[PDB]
This record gives sequence, structure tokens and C-alpha cells, in this order.
Amino acid sequence: SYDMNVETAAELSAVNDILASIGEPPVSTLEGDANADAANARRILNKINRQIQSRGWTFNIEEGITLLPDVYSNLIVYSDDYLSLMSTSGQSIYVNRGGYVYDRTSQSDRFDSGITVNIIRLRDYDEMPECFRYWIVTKASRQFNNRFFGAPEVEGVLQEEEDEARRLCMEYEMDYGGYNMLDGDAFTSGLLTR
Amino acid sequence: RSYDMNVETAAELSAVNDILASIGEPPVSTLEGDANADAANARRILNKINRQIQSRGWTFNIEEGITLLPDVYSNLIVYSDDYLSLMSTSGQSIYVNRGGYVYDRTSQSDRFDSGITVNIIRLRDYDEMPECFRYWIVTKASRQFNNRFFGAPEVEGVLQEEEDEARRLCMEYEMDYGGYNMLDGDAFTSGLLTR
Amino acid sequence: IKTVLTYQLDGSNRDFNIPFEYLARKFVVVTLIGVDRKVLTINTDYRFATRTTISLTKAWGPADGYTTIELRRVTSTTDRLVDFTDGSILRAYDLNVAQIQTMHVAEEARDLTTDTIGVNNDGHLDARGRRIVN
Amino acid sequence: KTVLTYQLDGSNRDFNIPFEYLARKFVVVTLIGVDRKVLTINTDYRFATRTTISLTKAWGPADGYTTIELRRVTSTTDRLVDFTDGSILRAYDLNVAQIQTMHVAEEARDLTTDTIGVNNDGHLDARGRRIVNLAN
Amino acid sequence: LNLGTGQYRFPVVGNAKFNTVYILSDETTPLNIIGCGWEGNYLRRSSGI
Repeated sequence: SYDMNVETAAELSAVNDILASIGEPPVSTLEGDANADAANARRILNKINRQIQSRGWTFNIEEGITLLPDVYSNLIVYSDDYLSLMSTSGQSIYVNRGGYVYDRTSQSDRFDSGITVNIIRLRDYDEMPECFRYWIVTKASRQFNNRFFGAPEVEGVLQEEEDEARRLCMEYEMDYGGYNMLDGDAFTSGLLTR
Repeated sequence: RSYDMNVETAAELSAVNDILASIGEPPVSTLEGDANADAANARRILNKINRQIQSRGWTFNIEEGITLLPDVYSNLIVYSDDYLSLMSTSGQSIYVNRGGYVYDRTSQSDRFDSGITVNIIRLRDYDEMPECFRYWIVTKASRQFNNRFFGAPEVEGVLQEEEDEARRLCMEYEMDYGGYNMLDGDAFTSGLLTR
Repeated sequence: IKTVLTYQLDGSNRDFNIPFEYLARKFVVVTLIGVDRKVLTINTDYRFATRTTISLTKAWGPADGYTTIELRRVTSTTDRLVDFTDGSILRAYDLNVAQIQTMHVAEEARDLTTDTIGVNNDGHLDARGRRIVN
Repeated sequence: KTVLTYQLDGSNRDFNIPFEYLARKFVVVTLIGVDRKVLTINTDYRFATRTTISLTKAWGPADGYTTIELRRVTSTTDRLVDFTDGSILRAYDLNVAQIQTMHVAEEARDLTTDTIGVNNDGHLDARGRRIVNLAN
Repeated sequence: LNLGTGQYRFPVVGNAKFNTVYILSDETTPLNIIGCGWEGNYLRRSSGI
């Protein structure tokens, strides 16, 4: 798992908002000063950053990208940044065995010339649409409000906010993906040929 | 501090932190040593649930056609505790374990010459799992460790919902990943559509 | 002294003892060299009977085509056993485990000599079988 | 530079050591010879300054023992630092804790150059030796 | 002289255990402090006794 050893000003305003969620004052830097609450907040932000990217979204899913095996090894590293390797068409055949891509079906960890896989890869919190950047915070604003300051009334308002945030996020790609029923897919695009 | 640092962490250790974050206590630095109880309990509940989430068969887990092979001298094939399921490839599985060895229930023979072919669910580690499940193995362990030790009802009632959301996402993961087809990809009604 | 040791495989011996001071356990790997490298899994085939023995379940031998059980300890560079975290007591057990693990990695780095080409009597470089490739 | 041979002709006691070491017990001195011999410390070699060892007698090419080859064997089990509960930490403590591992690694990476090894050009140089037992 | 009577409500935010408040005055004018209050969310999970 990639771990948090670097800092960012746009990311710093997120941890401030997770400390707002309890009722705590904003930190000014994430130096390492013994602020247990800030440390825990950074943990929950990262730990939830790796869900929102994991649920596949259209800009997240790189499609058709080719992973290249190292030439002498003949295997490809399947690192912890690759949230979902999948495959392009159906019955994805690649699985992580050890740390390397393994063809589940052909029982081989050795590849020559690469694979076309659809990979969802970790992107930084900053590299995220603003719609999700709110929702990664306000989802972390729930679990951080459930694990350390377990007051029920400030949670039950927050859960009604996490959901609104999710709606706004979902609205974001249904515009952004631009998905067409009868003119843009694989099956019923072919049926409409005259 | 340099932005240019890519450094990694224990995906196993970071899972035990997430358990201890959940019940509510500071992050424990190192899992090593059988002194800390919380680590041992949080690590065991992680392991004891890892063998369940995997046991339910998922498409990646289920290796198909894996040929187990008999010992040349005693002709008996071992059934380990890492074999979460061993089942026949087609139907009416005939293999069961007697005394720790694969036994053919139908022919009543513990002795196999030349091998058997089966669908094994192999037990693999938290780090070989899809992220979708690696979240759900933790947040299911985050419930039973909240259940068995920190029995406050209000945060298990919060955490339950999370385990359920995780199940939904985990399920979505293979219905994409397996890519299963009604009328073009199965055994029966793929054969009916031949013109 | 010494991280990588190999045993000899006869059909009926299944217990082999591990000299090195392994941290963890996932760190010992047991690969049946034989004719073809074959790695043994943690519980299906081999099992740690005592801290110091690895007892195979199948009791492999040459009849299966495998000789020379090679059980070497590979410390993991990425999967660190200690991750210091802000706000946590700096316990001395943590610093010592960190130092022990990195020194174990270096100790196994000292064994690559047992790994490489090899020098025969004289300066002759040697390749016992092992056709050079690339 | 964990290894360097000091071929000296007479009874020359002084042999400077450039590998900074952590302790006396790490530097082991052998005379390259028809037979290699590990000279013991108190009896045979004494550290005049930390930098320079000074042998007693020093043998010689005339003697069977020839050249002297000193080297660093930094122990991987006897840890120089043992962190304990305070026991004030000492800056000298952490830095040495990491220097021992850096030393073990650095002197272990020279146990490869003694074999084929790599020249600056990027090519694996056999030192004019003959590769035996190879297959096509 | 500006001398006044009242309640000054000021925001102290955070865990009680780690927050410190001090009143410091080096001015020529007088000072009176009658009482001090505080409010705040309290949530003990383990319902004690």
C-alpha cells in the first residue's frame, strides 16, 4: 500500500475539514507533531481515497493500456497502486499471484510483449474531480466521526450529507461519460444500421 | 520533505491499523511479537475472516482443472487446510477428506494413481486480493473485532452498513470481472443458438 | 552463517532443520530444486513443525523427480515489519526490529556469492551446467 | 573498498586501512600466501592508530606468506547498538545503528566484484579466465 | 476609561484534555473575572458505573 510520506496544500485543506468533523481546530501543517487526531484523519482520508478510486469511474478506468513485462524476468509487477486490473473484453484472466500478473487460465506468470488490461490506478487526492474531492472528505468525515468521537447526532446529520455528495458525484460522470443507449454501445449500435 | 518520494507500507500491517482505528484506539506501530493482545486478536480476526471471504467462491479464486498429484509410494493425495474447497470439475463432486487425504466417496478409495482434477479454492493472502475485497476483509473484521471486544452497540450499528456497502462493491467487482453471458457463453443455451 | 542452505532429498525424509534466525516466517521459502525449480506453499505441502524445522507433508524424493530441497530466507524489502507512526510511543522493540530486519536483508545480500557463476580451482570461472543465456 | 591487498616486501609493520570500520573485531587480516592465514589480533596485528594496523614481524615474500591482504568483515549478528527503554537515545546511537547495516551491505556488494563483475563500459569482465562446464 | 461589565464568549475548540486558556494583561487598567463557563459536546461511549 502506498503510504503517506509527502504533503500538499490542497490536500491539507481536506484534513482540516476532517478535523472540523469532530469539532477540532484546524492544523496548520502535517509535520508529525503529536496530533493523534490529525494523524488518524490522514489515515482515514487515504484509506477511503482507495475506495472511491476502486469503485470504477469513467476517468479512473484507463482502457486498453498496455503493461510491459520486464525483458529478462519475463514477468510484470502487479503493484498495490493498481486497484483493479481486469481485462478488456470478458472473463478477465489476470490475477495477482505473488506480486506478478498471472494468467489464471494458462497458469503462467511469464509474459512476452505485454497485456491490454483495463486498469484503475491510484491517483492522488489532488488529482481528482472536485465533486469527488468533497465526497472523499465527507465520507472520511463519517468514519472519523465514528471511530474516535462517536456522537450519534453529529453522525446522523453527516450521513445525510455523504449521500448528497454521492448523488452529486454520480451526476458528474453521467454527464462526463456521455453514455448513449442506442447510438454508442456495442450491441444496439450495430442494429440501427440501414 | 520531498514530494518525490514513493515509499511503500505493509498492506498487512496497514490492515491491522484500520481494525484498531475502527474500535477507536491509537495506531499500533509494529505487529511483531506475541505480547500485544490487540494485535494478535486483530490479526487473527483478520486471518479468520480472510478464510471465509475467500471460501465463498469468486471467479478469480476458483482455479479450474488443477491437477493434484499422488505420492508415488503411497498413492494418496493430501487435502490441506489451504484447500478451502476441492470439488469435481463437472458435477456431483466425489471428493471428500478422510484423515486428511482426498478420498473418492463413490469408489471408496483413498488411493489414487495418476491424479485427480478439481476446482480448488486456494487460500491466498491479503496482499494477493483485489482492493475491493481487501477493503471488505478489513471492514468485516472491523465488525467482529468490534463485536467480540468493544461491545458498544452504536458503532457496530454504524459499521454494519459499511460492511454491507463493501459487499455490494465486492460483488460488482466480479460481475464485471467474470463477464458472464446468458445466451452466448454458458453450457446449455449457448448450444441452442446455433443456426 | 548461513542464510541459504540446501539439503538432500531422498524419498522418506520429510523433516529438515532451519539454521538462520528468521524474523517472521513468511520469510523462509522452501523450493524443491530437483530438475526444475518448484516452490512449496505455506501449509498445503510443507509446514513449520517447530520454529526450527520445516516438515514436508508429502515427503518428496527423487522418484517424484525432485532432489536437493533448497530452503533459503528472503527478507522482504517492501513489507517492513516496523512502520513508525506519529503519536505512538517510540518503543525500543520497534527500533531494534527495524535494525534487525535491514541487517537481515544485508546478511542475505552477503550470500549472492553462493548464488553467482563461481570460481573453480584456479581462476577459472565456472558454470556447472547452467548454460549462460542472454 | 572493504578489500585491498598490501603487498609489501620486508618486515614492514605499517599497513594503513582505508575502510572505516566500526570496531577492531571487524577488520580481519590475512597474509595472501601459498596458503592464506588469518593472523590473530593481539598476538600478531596491533592497531597503532585506528587507521593503521601494525604487524609484529610481518612475515614476507621470502617467507611462504608473501603479501598481506586486510579486509573488513563486519559482523551481522553482534549488533553494536542495543536500543533499550530510556536510556536516553543518543544521536550517536541511531546513526551508528544505520551505519552498521550500510557497512554490511557495502562490503557484501564487493563479494561479487571478485568474480566476473562489471567494468565502467558496462561489460562483464572475466579477468582473463576460462569458463568451464558450460553448455550450449 | 473604557471599563465594562459583561460576558465575553470566545471560542475554545477541541479536546478538553489538550486545550489551555490563559488570561494575560499588562495594561494600566484594572481587571475583574467573576466566573467562567464552557460548553461542548460530551460523548462517553462506555456508559459507566
